[PDB]
Amino acid sequence: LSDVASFATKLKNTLIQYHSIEEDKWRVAKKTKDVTVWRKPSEEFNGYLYKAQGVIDDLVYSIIDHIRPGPSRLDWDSLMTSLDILENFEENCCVMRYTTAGQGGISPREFVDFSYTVGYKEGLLSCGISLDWDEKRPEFVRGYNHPCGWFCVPLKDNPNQSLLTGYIQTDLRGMIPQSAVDTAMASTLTNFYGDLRKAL
Repeated sequence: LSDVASFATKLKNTLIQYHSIEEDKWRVAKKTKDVTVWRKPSEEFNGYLYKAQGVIDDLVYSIIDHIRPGPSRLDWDSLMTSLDILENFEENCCVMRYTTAGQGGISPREFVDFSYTVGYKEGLLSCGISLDWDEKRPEFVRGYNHPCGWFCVPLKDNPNQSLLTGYIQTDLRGMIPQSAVDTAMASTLTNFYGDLRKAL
């Protein structure tokens, strides 16, 4: 990165734009009794942007501390098998690398992502996007995260709880039926909420 501030500002604004997309652009992909996942075509690659929403029985600052790159995230997130900080820019901005266990016959991926955590209304946004990175490790497929992130705000009807909204936009690469991508993305999102709720 040549200009970290400009990059972070563009990423944050992209996520705020996603959070403004109207409901007729979304199609339901998976619905459980306390998480919903929607999908729409991505403007960033040949695949899809996913949105997840669900309530968390905690307040915003501790939730985002659990989600942002750090030891807590690696501990409770069952799909994540490693987490490294590659470069720090500020207290709230870094480049990190994380790896995922395989699922649905898709082999382990690694992602090298810019990460940025910032205030948003009465809550917080933790957003990310993949970056170019030289360390090529044959043990992992380098997947690519297009703009993604987590909004966490007080639940409008009960602010002792929080509303957690996620956007994920991952290119897993390789030959994978979109059905298996769909299942992986929706299962990853619902297990994310499940694991986070149990961590708190």
